[PDB]
Amino acid sequence: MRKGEELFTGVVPILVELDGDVNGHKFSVRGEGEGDATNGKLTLKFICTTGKLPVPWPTLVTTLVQCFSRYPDHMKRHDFFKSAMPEGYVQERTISFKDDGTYKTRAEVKFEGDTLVNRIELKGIDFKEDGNILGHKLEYNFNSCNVYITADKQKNGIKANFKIRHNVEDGSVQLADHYQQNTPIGDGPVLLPDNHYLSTQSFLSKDPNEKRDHMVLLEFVTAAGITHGM
Amino acid sequence: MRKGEELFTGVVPILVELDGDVNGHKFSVRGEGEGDATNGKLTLKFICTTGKLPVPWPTLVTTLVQCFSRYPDHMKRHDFFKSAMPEGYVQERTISFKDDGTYKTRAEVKFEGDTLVNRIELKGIDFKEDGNILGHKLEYNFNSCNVYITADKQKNGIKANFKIRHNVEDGSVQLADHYQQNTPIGDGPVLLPDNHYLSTQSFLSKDPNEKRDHMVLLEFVTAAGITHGM
Repeated sequence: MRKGEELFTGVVPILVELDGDVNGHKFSVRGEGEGDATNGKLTLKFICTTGKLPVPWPTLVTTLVQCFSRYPDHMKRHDFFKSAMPEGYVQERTISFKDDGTYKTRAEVKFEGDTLVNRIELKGIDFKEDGNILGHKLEYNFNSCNVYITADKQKNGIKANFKIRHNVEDGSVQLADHYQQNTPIGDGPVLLPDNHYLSTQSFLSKDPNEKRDHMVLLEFVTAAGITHGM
Repeated sequence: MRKGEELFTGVVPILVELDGDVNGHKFSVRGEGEGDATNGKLTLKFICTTGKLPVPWPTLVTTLVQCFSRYPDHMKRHDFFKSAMPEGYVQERTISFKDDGTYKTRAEVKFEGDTLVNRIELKGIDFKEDGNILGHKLEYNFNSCNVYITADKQKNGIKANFKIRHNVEDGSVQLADHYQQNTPIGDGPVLLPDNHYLSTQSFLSKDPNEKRDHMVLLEFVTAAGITHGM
C-alpha cells in the first residue's frame, strides 16, 4: 500500500558488506541472498573474505535488515524500517560483551537499484585475548527473546535495547547487551511506531562444499505487541 | 508433499467446540475462523454461548490446533500434527494454576469434511472463589516463550510441557504449568519429531459490535530449534 511497503511485496535480493576491526584484527564479511517481507523470511550466505573470522559468527548475526520483518496487517502503520525506503536508514549499535569487549556498528540499509544493501563498519575494543570471543568458545547457534522497538521522537527514528544470551562450550552463557538507534537517511515522511517487538527464529548451518569461513543463515521475523486495529 | 501436509496447503475452515465445568460452573465456547499453515496464521472468533464466561478468556487460549504451525521446509519431517491428519489426534493437558485450581482437557483435532475441528472437554477443580481465575483478575492479553515438542516413543505421539505467565491486574503474575500429551486417533504412519519448539505471537481483541462474551484471536506460529537439513 505505502510506497516503502510496495518495495518489499516480492522476493528482494540482499547484499551485506561488513568491514571490521577487533583489537587490530581486520576482516571483511560479504553476504548475499534474499528477503521475503510477506513471510518475514531471510536466506543469506556470509563469507569471511579475508580468511579466518577472528570472532565467532554468532556475535555478528544481529549486526549482519529489520525491513524484512513480517508486520501483521493491523500493525503496518508501526513499520518504520520499510517507511524509510528506498533512501533507507542509519543503524548504529553498541554491543557490550559481559566481562569482555564492546562492538560499535554504523550501518546504512538502503536500496541500490533492485537490491537491499546493508553496508556496515564494526569496531571492537577491550576484547580479552582468551575470552569466549577472541578464543572462539561460543556454540554455532543463536536465539533471542522479543526485541522491543520504541520511537525516537527526538531524531525521527526508532531505538531498541535487548540482551543476546550466547551459549559457551563449558555450558555457561555470554551476555551481549545491544543498544540500537536507527535514523532515516532521507527527509521524506516516515512512520514512528508505538511500542512493539520483533520475534526472530534463527537457523545457522554450513555449506559442506564451502572451504571459506562462512555462515548459512535462515531467519523468520514476526512483529507483535499491538492489538489496536484488527 | 505428504498426504497430511497436502490438507493444509490452502486456507482451512476451523470449528472449535469446548464444553467446560469449573467448580460446577458449566459453560460452552464455540469458535469459528480459518488456519493458513503456509503462513502459520490463525484467525478465530470465540463466543461463550452459555452467557458470561466463568474464567478469564486468556486461561482458555492454549486449550482452544498446532497443525496450523508453520514448519520451515527443512523441518517438515518433524511435523507430527499434520502427519496425523485427516483422522487427527487426541490432545490431553493438565494446566496447573499456581496457588489456585487445575484444568484437565481432552480434545480431538481432526477433519470433519472440509473443516478442521477441535472438540474439547474441560474440567476445572480446586479453584479459589476469589483467586485471579474465578474472580476475573487477569489482563486481556497473552504471550509465551518457546513451547518444546518432544516425541512420545511409547504411545507414538508428542509431549510438551511449558509455563504460561498471565499478567494480573495488581501487576503480579499467575503461572499456569501445561503438561501436554498428543496421540494419533488412527493407526496410519505418523512423523515422530526430534526435539524442537513452536514460537507463537497472540493478539486478543473485541468485536465492538458483539454483545455476547467473546474473544477475537489472531495468532502466528513458527517451528524452530532444528538446523539439520537446509
